[PDB]
Amino acid sequence: SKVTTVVATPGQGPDRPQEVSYTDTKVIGNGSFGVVYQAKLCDSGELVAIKKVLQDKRFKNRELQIMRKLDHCNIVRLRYFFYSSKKDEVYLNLVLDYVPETVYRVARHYSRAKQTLPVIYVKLYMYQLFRSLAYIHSFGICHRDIKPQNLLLDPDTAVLKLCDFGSAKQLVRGEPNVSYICSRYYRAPELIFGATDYTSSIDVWSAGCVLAELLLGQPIFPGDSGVDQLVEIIKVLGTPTREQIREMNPEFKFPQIKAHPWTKVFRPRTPPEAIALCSRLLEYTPTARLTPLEACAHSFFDELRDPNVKLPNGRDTPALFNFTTQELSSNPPLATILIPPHARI
Amino acid sequence: SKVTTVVATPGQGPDRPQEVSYTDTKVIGNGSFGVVYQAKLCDSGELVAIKKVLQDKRFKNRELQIMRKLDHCNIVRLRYFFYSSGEKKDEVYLNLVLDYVPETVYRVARHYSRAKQTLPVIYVKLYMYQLFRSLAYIHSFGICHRDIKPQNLLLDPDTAVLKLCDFGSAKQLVRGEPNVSYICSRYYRAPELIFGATDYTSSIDVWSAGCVLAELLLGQPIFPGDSGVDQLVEIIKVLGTPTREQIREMNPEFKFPAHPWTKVFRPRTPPEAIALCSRLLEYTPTARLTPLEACAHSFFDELRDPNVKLPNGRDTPALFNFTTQELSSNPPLATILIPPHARI
Ligand SMILES: COc1ccc(CNC(=O)Nc2ncc([N+](=O)[O-])s2)cc1
Ligand SMILES: COc1ccc(CNC(=O)Nc2ncc([N+](=O)[O-])s2)cc1
Repeated sequence: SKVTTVVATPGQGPDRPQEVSYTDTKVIGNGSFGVVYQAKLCDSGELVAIKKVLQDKRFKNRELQIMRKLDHCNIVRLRYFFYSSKKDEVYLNLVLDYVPETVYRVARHYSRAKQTLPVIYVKLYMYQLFRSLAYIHSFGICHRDIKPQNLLLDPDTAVLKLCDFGSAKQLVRGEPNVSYICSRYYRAPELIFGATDYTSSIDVWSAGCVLAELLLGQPIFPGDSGVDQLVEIIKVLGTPTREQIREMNPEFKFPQIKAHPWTKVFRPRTPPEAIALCSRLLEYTPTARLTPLEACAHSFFDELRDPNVKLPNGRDTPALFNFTTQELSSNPPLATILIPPHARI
Repeated sequence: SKVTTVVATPGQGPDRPQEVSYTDTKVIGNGSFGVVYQAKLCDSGELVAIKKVLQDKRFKNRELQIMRKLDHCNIVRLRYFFYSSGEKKDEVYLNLVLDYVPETVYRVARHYSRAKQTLPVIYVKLYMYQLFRSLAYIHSFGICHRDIKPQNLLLDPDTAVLKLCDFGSAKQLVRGEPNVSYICSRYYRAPELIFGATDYTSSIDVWSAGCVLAELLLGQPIFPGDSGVDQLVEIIKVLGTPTREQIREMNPEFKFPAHPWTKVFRPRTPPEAIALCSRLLEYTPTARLTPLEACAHSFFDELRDPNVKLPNGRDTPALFNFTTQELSSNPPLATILIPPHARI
């Protein structure tokens, strides 16, 4: 069909634009900040995603600037970017790697089939999500919108890639940040309470909500309003001590409810390690939550470090131990756990 | 079948306990706060709703205290209230016996939406008008509902009567006193709440009502979004970017990267309906119409017509028996609100 040719700038390396042609354009999803398309590169035949957002000439696009700096196996790669044109309006086009599925779509499949995602996949997906967070957090960048829809999945290789950096921002201690980011169901308590001094740990809470959801087969803290969502949290974590509330946001009345034993939250067959990890991610006190790197090192992921592990389709697991110094910067000693004896010999 | 008899306190008037018996109990809908049941009064066979919530031993229920003060045709009435148990040896439960209403705007609107149809404008007028009366009334006492949404608007299919319910988030707003900004359900939250304001006023209810009006006219929520950011984008598309001063009026803070109003609704949408929406959904809280002013809007002129009738041929509900209390915010408006024929 129609062949579109543009002069695009490579995502990484020096700003040296090159002519790029693509075709077979289709809509993948319509988001508030723009539309995402699927296209095929005439050159290689590779499929790519093109995120198109309205861009005003007076100020640089933050998502673009953040993506040009990222380079990690568990984060969607920015291949190129370019501008296009009703008319007086200019659009920034982000050419990203295209990934077939999302955790949202896959989980929905199981949910509908009255089944739950096999735990091996929960381990694979969550471990990789934590690696992506360890990486961006090492640069002080907080995603701020971790949710199933932003977790891309390749069904064949079991590779997970974090996407949509439209809400991402470098968090600088002392500088206020809007509390209205992050999607409902996945918002950390401090955000619901209106904190503007939150840290990257809000990504860890969101991650914990995703893990819980994959184990449960449905969101763990649903609610149409903040109040409702907080009630669901309280029912599991128990009523927050005024100390913990202080930890979240430096004035409401909540029902005094005693913590619900995490073991009774999930079905009987739920692995003990999964429940334990959840409880260490979903904590009221932000600073008490595990860091992404610490989560990766958790016992729940031990099976991934077993030399004989294989994917259900018979293929070998994706790369899981190619850690860089940057990625391990928050706690280098964890390398002795994260990189097993058999890895990268 | 099973008959339950309890001794309850009247919702209003002297505290003369009354023996109440009901049967055929069934869940109407659960909810973070408390479960709501449907039950039938033994003698009269009349149906009622029973809202059961855990009784907090330290303080008295705020919903109860507020409900005991209300008496209005467009607000569900608290007939009685009593205590008991229901789940586990200790915890006490507060039971609010309320008037039962057949439908909700949520349920009715969904039926039309599924059939790709929209509620006839005459009903939109009647429902929204009664909603605004209920707000004028509670606001006259300084009480803000804080959770106006289709699910909390009860409807009687036959009489076209609308009643506001669920005062679980309602609160007396006092100038100078902070209030949590995490109340109100997604889609219906005023911009100032999204921005985290804690000094908001009863006008957040007007914004929510505006969202319901727009939704009934459109066939779907007007400002959808899974995050506050997304919601703000939808709002910006319609209202345009907020001036830095408008931002100041909303929340005494970052950035944002095109639908007028006459391009939002279907072709034959009444002009007055669009005008009303634009005056309810304003960034500057103080710029929004008050509930009483909304009732007086031209969109509701047809309701003041002497010959107006419901589609089923019945007369409309009583729409002009305003009390001094209801008009207190602006007595002079009664010259518009009360039609000539109503003064005969
Ligand atoms: C039928 O259209 C589709 C096709 C694929 C999907 C799920 N697959 C995807 O969303 N893949 C994506 N890759 C990269 C993205 N990005 O924005 O950076 S989105 C959903 C709908
Ligand atoms: C099938 O059970 C039902 C029956 C009716 C409905 C809709 N009708 C209602 O909810 N009516 C209500 N009346 C009073 C209420 N209150 O809380 O004060 S809720 C929903 C479910």
